[PDB]
Amino acid sequence: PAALTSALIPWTVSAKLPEALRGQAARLAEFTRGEGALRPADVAAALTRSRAALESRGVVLAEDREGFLTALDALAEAAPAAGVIEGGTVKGADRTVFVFPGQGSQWAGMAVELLDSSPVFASRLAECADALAPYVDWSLVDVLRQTEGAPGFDRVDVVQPALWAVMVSLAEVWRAAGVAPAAVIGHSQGEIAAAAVAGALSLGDAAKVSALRAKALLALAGKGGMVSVAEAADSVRERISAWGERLALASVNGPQSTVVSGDPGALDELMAACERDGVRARRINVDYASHGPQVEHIRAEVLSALSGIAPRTAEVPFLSTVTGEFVTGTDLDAEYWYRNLRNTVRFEDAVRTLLDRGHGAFVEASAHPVLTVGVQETIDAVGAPAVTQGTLRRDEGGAARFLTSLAEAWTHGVPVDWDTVRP
Repeated sequence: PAALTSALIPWTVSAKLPEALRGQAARLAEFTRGEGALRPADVAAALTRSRAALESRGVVLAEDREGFLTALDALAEAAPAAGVIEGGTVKGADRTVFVFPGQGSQWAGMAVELLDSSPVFASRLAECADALAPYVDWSLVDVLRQTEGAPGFDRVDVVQPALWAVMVSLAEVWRAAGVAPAAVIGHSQGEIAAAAVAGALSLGDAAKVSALRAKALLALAGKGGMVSVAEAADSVRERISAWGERLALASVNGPQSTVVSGDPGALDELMAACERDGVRARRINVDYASHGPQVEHIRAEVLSALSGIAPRTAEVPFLSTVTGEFVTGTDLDAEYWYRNLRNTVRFEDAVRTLLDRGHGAFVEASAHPVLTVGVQETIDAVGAPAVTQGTLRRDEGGAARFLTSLAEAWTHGVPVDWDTVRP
């Protein structure tokens, strides 16, 4: 099965330097100008295969001759345009980290266009739907589409497993396209998708954790919230200390980027306090306070719902944002999944760990990028040569956006296999 199948076709070029790259673009443009009956699949073939690509890289995506012309002329002039991607390779980019976020990446119609342009997506997502089916009464594809008849994303027991299934399925497209993860990292619920991709849970077990943990959370909905605070974790911890159990440090996403959870009234006064200090604080659109004391109320339920899972050794390294260490995978039992919900998400710490181990590329396997800013903030503060990128975006959930994500990656030295993308 193809990773993607699209009318948008990629042509790849590379050189030893930017300036020579731009020359290759012009040569290619000269060739297409005189071509006439151009066969763009033939050209793409010819550009890739055996040839090993150089450090400075470019991709143009287009459906026809005229589209290739517009894109190549822009590439050759360093002008920016749709379907033009350019970049240079990054040390350690082939040790690519997959990132699985939590909440916030959903949108009506997310990835549903891919169903048609990706056999690998469609079949992994159908497996996710089978895995979920003992646990849920709604239809996965109908919820993704938000068809009349399906429940909405305003239910935590709907949105969380739908996102789980999307992220598990997007990751497998990256894999089918030749991008094997060197490690996975997850953010809250995202760890559940990460565990499934890494092989530390079966798909059935990961679906159960996703669905049944989300149901337990129903008891917290409407009783709390979260706010982002653009302040370092240490300062935030000191600041919220005054409120006690009414607030909690829910996530540390970057050196100046944290999320605080807790009771609605406490969150209002936290924001006012931040504002007083010139610190940007913003209310996130969720109505539960996870990663804090409220979660104690569903502990026994979570522990009991998930007593039967069978975690097992992970085939892809899994760096816990709960413990801040790589795990074997056999430790991802009910108590782990409770801890994940109860405790601070140490996202920045994990990223720093991976950066120090020389990983050069981070890929968010999501429907919309929500952690790409926080990865970039930690990359910048460390000064590492590494890149971060997403997969899809809101209102762009098909092969067009995915191909352009693969292109960005490839330009940075992520080892995309262009054969896997078919006309």
